[PDB]
Amino acid sequence: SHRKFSAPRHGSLGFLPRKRSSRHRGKVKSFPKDDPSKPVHLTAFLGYKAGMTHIVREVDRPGSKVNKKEVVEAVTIVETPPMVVVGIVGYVETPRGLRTFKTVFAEHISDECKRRFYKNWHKSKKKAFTKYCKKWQDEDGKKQLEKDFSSMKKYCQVIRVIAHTQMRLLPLRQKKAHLMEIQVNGGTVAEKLDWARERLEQQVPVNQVFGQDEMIDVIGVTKGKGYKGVTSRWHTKKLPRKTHRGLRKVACIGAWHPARVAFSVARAGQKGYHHRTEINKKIYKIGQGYLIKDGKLIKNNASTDYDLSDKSINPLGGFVHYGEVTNDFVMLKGCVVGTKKRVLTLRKSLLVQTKRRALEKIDLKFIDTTSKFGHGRFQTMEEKKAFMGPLKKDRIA
Amino acid sequence: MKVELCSFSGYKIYPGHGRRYARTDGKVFQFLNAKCESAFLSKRNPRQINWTVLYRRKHKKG
Amino acid sequence: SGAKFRISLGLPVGAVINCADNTGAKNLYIISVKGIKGRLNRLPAAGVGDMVMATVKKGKPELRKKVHPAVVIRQRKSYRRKDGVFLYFEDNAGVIVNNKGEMKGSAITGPVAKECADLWPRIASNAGSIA
RNA sequence: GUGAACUAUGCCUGGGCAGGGCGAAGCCAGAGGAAACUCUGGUGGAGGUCCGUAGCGGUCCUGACGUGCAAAUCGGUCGUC
RNA sequence: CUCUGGCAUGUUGGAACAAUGUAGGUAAGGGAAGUCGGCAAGCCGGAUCCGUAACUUCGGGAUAAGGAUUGGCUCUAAGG
RNA sequence: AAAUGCCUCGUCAUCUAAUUAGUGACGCGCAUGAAUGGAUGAACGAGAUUCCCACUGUCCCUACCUACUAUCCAGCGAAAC
RNA sequence: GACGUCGCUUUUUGAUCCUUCGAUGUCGGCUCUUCCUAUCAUUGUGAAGCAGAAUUCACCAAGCGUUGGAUUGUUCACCCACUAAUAGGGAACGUGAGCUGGGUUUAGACCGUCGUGAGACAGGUUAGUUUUACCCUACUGAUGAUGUGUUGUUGCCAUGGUAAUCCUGCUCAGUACGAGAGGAACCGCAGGUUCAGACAUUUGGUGUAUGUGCUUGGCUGAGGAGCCAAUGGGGCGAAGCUACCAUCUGUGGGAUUAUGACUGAACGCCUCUAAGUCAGAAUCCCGCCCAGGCGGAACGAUACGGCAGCGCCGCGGAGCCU
Ligand SMILES: COC(=O)c1c(OC)cc2cc3c(c(O)c2c1C)C(=O)[C@]1(OC)C(=O)C=C(OC)[C@@H](O)[C@]1(O)C3=O
Ligand SMILES: [Mg+2]
Ligand SMILES: [Mg+2]
Ligand SMILES: [Mg+2]
Ligand SMILES: [Mg+2]
Ligand SMILES: [Mg+2]
Ligand SMILES: [Mg+2]
Ligand SMILES: [Mg+2]
Ligand SMILES: [Mg+2]
Ligand SMILES: [Mg+2]
Ligand SMILES: [Mg+2]
Ligand SMILES: [Mg+2]
Ligand SMILES: [Mg+2]
Ligand SMILES: [Mg+2]
Ligand SMILES: [Mg+2]
Ligand SMILES: [Mg+2]
Ligand SMILES: [Mg+2]
Ligand SMILES: [Mg+2]
Ligand SMILES: [Mg+2]
Ligand SMILES: [Mg+2]
Ligand SMILES: [Mg+2]
Ligand SMILES: [Mg+2]
Ligand SMILES: [Mg+2]
Ligand SMILES: [Mg+2]
Ligand SMILES: [Mg+2]
Ligand SMILES: [Mg+2]
Ligand SMILES: [Mg+2]
Ligand SMILES: [Mg+2]
Ligand SMILES: [Mg+2]
Ligand SMILES: [Mg+2]
Ligand SMILES: [Mg+2]
Ligand SMILES: [Mg+2]
Ligand SMILES: [Mg+2]
Ligand SMILES: [Mg+2]
Ligand SMILES: [Mg+2]
Ligand SMILES: [Mg+2]
Ligand SMILES: [Mg+2]
Ligand SMILES: [Mg+2]
Ligand SMILES: [Mg+2]
Ligand SMILES: [Mg+2]
Ligand SMILES: [Mg+2]
Ligand SMILES: [Mg+2]
Ligand SMILES: [Mg+2]
Ligand SMILES: [Mg+2]
Ligand SMILES: [Mg+2]
Ligand SMILES: [Mg+2]
Ligand SMILES: [Mg+2]
Ligand SMILES: [Mg+2]
Ligand SMILES: [Mg+2]
Ligand SMILES: [Mg+2]
Ligand SMILES: [Mg+2]
Ligand SMILES: [Mg+2]
Ligand SMILES: [Mg+2]
Ligand SMILES: [Mg+2]
Ligand SMILES: [Mg+2]
Ligand SMILES: [Mg+2]
Repeated sequence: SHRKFSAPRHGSLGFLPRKRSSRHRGKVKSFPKDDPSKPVHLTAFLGYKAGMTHIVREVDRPGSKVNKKEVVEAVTIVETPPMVVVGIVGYVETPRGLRTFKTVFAEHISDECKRRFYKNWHKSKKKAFTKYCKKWQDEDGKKQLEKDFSSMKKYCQVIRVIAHTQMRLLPLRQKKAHLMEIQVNGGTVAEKLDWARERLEQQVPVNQVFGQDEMIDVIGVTKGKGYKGVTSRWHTKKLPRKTHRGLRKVACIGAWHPARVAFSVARAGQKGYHHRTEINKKIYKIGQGYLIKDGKLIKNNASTDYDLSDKSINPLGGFVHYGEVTNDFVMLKGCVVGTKKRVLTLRKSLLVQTKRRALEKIDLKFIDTTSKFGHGRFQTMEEKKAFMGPLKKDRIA
Repeated sequence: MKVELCSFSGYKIYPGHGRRYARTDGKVFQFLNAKCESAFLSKRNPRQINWTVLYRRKHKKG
Repeated sequence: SGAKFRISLGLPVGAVINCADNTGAKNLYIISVKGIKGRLNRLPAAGVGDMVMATVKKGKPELRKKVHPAVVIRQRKSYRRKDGVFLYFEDNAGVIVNNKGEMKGSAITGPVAKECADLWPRIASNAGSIA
């Protein structure tokens, strides 16, 4: 009978087998819909979570209370060095779904890509794709390869580009690269195939994939928490202080007579390390990295045309548990799944942005680069040492 | 992007940090962190706390 | 125009705040918050700018044993104010109003939060300072 | 027929019970009254007196444990001392 | 807490530090709204100086209630 | 309308925003009542009940930390059913 | 909808005694899930003694929500208050190896009535031990198994789950409507509630980094440096974890239901219906999102410095088992 007081469902049943993710990267699982009227472009990218900071911008929202006033918003920094396209896969759609027809790889694949192909690079002979690049440099193999290209052109409906990240530009311990299939959209199959084989063996920047102040989706693996109980895992109400065999339980699991524990009651188990797909993450800024023209320059990072300083995106003491960003970055609005150093699939949206919350051009006033390793109170080393004057070690120096 | 000065320590409070304390007398105060906040509410003298700008300007450390 | 953003509440039902106008009340004992649909076991709570139903526990006898609408003007609990700054007050205070927002009193002792001063123009008129 | 080696109660002969609080009678002095006496300050150390050890007991957590350390125990909190 | 005396952690060790426990803490803002019920926990606490109500069998209540002070160091008086 | 009143959540007052609770009254009291003791008490109570102040994770609404477990291993190794 | 009359339901209480007395833990609350619809609100509609606003009666409809308290052990009840609304039920009158133990319902005791009494009371009162999971299944997570020669990378999607919800303010507009009093709606804009999934830049919490100051008692002859007091206490505190106590995000189609229609017979007229068309929703199905089959795919590499294996080209041969 009749639970006597209405309360909604604890947790969502659209998210469960609430188990560890089978992948570490983050599968797209749905690319944007193709229309051949658009130009040829990519639809996703692969970045790494560096850290968080906050910004100051001036809002242009007519009718809102914060119209033409300055707000502070948290941002997430994703380091995105350019991805190397090294392969291309084609798909044909069948009444059983959509199967891969033919892959073609490139000559001279890099060692971090082959590191992805091996489970123990130390004890291996590193023999992967050697007989393949043999048939690339050959001439009997060469006519075979263009025959495969022509067959792919006349039969495939969906082409995708296999691209890897280049981990030698990152502050991480991992030297093994991340590969990814990124769907190519906007054209005929012949057009996108010659476009992709033009881009073969080559670098693609996030400047070319994404743009300023558009809304994208972030796909990743939620931060891992381990084996948790029902109070942490499902946020059920804690039982009163005088409960004999434990407080952090669910007091009743189903009635007598469905005679089984249902799949919809709260149980203890794995929390976190979950594959999630969050949408409507607004890009605030695309960085530019550490270029060398002369005695080099890093203002092309967080110099915001209203401070004109010479600071990078990096805080004092660097990004905690990550390192420092020396590559192209992407600043997103808000929080994003995963730990620091976690690889994030970033992809184009598959809705249409007609919203005044969306379609909005932003303009940053300030980017906070105080130290996140404490309650840091200085933006730059020059500002800190000019505020403090000479120290004892500086004096003896 | 207005930068305020901490009421207890006299440091620069950048626009995302610290807290602001309005008293019943209409006077408001800005604190860089909870160290300065707790010293203020415990009514310590910033000219007696060694690491403050008021202390260093009184003792001519500049 | 413009609607109030969400602030941190921290002022539940059983709270006794102090009456901040010259009506002759000293205390306000919250019994309700105007606009709460609520949830199982969750206590209804208020923040600055909220109309509450309140009784006055000590004060004038012609005020004491009744229910009045009141508006919370100062909270001891810190709330973010969307220009980044977190703000909190020394006390918890509210004023007795009527159903359409007119103050029963005539003068407010102490600062009044901006999040209620923009919402209630008759309260902000009687205020001394808008903190 | 056998048991008071546990426990119940009487008797006989032994042993034991920090430190503090309140301050009964008795007593000394000073002051006020015609007396009767009264007031003040000390002293003194009574009580099935109070706080609280050892001891004796066993309130509550309806705590632990509950195929136990234990066929009734343990911890904190308690009653009396 | 330490000395004399005694011991080897109470019938085993090692490695990790999940849930649930058992025992112990802390917690913004509210302050019993929790619950049958303030259960449990918390508050208070020693001493010194003030100041103590109703009621009463005049003994008490009574540490009623309430308030202030308290460290270190250098002295000065008084008490044989 | 009591540790005694069915009707009964009796009626009035007070206490609260709201009280089958509490207290003060009322009394044709199912079925109160005078050593089957009646009515009162100061002091006392690990006795039952109500309210207020203070206080708090009892709650809003949970979180974090520590010890011993649980866990995994080496040795040892039961029982209920 | 009177007098009458036909039903349904098993959320009432009876009637019965079929099952259980070598035992099915007996009230209520708490917690948590799911179902129903006889729909309170919300979506889409039809009707009115529907001018507007409010309301009432029906239909498709159970997707989603249905609260915080005072008193009582209470289920019920009654009141305060908020709300879009505070709908009604079921699951062994769901749920005690989940709790609790206030009630009832052992032994102690008091009162009233009854009894000569021992004692009784479906009358009141007070105090009264709530045990076991390590088995199987279920469920929650965690390894693995089964073929593709081995092994890796990149992928597909069968099937299973599924999610968003409601409300204010501005404008419309003091306009339509209405004599007046009053008084809407669509588009749009700005936010909020409930829920979901995250996250830690900031604010807060934690804090044995046993980090760094202070400090009590003791101890190392003192200084200095330290230690002990089951974390000696206290102040501040990095990292990490963590809070509607901070911050971020939450979405598109198709067939259609009620209904309103088009053409149009039956019935030389009419008719949404018979044949044939249309619009149509918090429903349903799918997408998005989560998992990824004793289900598939594309591609890589495929075993010696020695006798040492493997693959392919042979009908190339001789035969064996099954
Ligand atoms: C009616 O509520 C019960 O169901 C109930 C109960 O609820 C907790 C507790 C008990 C407890 C007990 C008994 C019960 O019957 C009993 C009952 C019925 C006994 O009979 C007992 O033996 C076990 C005995 O024979 C001697 C005594 O009194 C003569 C009891 O104290 C006794 O020792 C005991 O512990
Ligand atoms: Mg219901
Ligand atoms: Mg218990
Ligand atoms: Mg930090
Ligand atoms: Mg509740
Ligand atoms: Mg004897
Ligand atoms: Mg005694
Ligand atoms: Mg004792
Ligand atoms: Mg004991
Ligand atoms: Mg027990
Ligand atoms: Mg005693
Ligand atoms: Mg030990
Ligand atoms: Mg040992
Ligand atoms: Mg031994
Ligand atoms: Mg607190
Ligand atoms: Mg506090
Ligand atoms: Mg209470
Ligand atoms: Mg209560
Ligand atoms: Mg309640
Ligand atoms: Mg207690
Ligand atoms: Mg008293
Ligand atoms: Mg002194
Ligand atoms: Mg009574
Ligand atoms: Mg009460
Ligand atoms: Mg009475
Ligand atoms: Mg007693
Ligand atoms: Mg039967
Ligand atoms: Mg028969
Ligand atoms: Mg039976
Ligand atoms: Mg049986
Ligand atoms: Mg049984
Ligand atoms: Mg059973
Ligand atoms: Mg229906
Ligand atoms: Mg649903
Ligand atoms: Mg039942
Ligand atoms: Mg059960
Ligand atoms: Mg049980
Ligand atoms: Mg009981
Ligand atoms: Mg018995
Ligand atoms: Mg007995
Ligand atoms: Mg009895
Ligand atoms: Mg008789
Ligand atoms: Mg009872
Ligand atoms: Mg007892
Ligand atoms: Mg085990
Ligand atoms: Mg499906
Ligand atoms: Mg410390
Ligand atoms: Mg010392
Ligand atoms: Mg020494
Ligand atoms: Mg020293
Ligand atoms: Mg020692
Ligand atoms: Mg702290
Ligand atoms: Mg939150
Ligand atoms: Mg039709
Ligand atoms: Mg249609
Ligand atoms: Mg449609």
